[PDB]
Amino acid sequence: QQWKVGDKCSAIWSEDGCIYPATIASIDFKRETCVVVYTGYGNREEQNLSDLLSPICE
Ligand SMILES: Cn1c2c(c(=N)c3c1CCC3)CCC2
Repeated sequence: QQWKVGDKCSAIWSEDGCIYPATIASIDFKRETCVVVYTGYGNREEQNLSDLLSPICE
């Protein structure tokens, strides 16, 4: 997938290694990272772009 800022996705939370819904807050194209915000949980963390999942994965 080609992701954009604001996209809904699912990501693997670094704390528990499980998949959750999130929104892309920003993308660093040089570093190939992004920051996601976990829906309903308020927190954010960086992900590798390559690691994001379809927003249907939950
Ligand atoms: C399940 N969970 C998740 C996140 C949390 N901050 C917290 C929980 C549990 C409490 C904090 C991020 C994505 C999933």
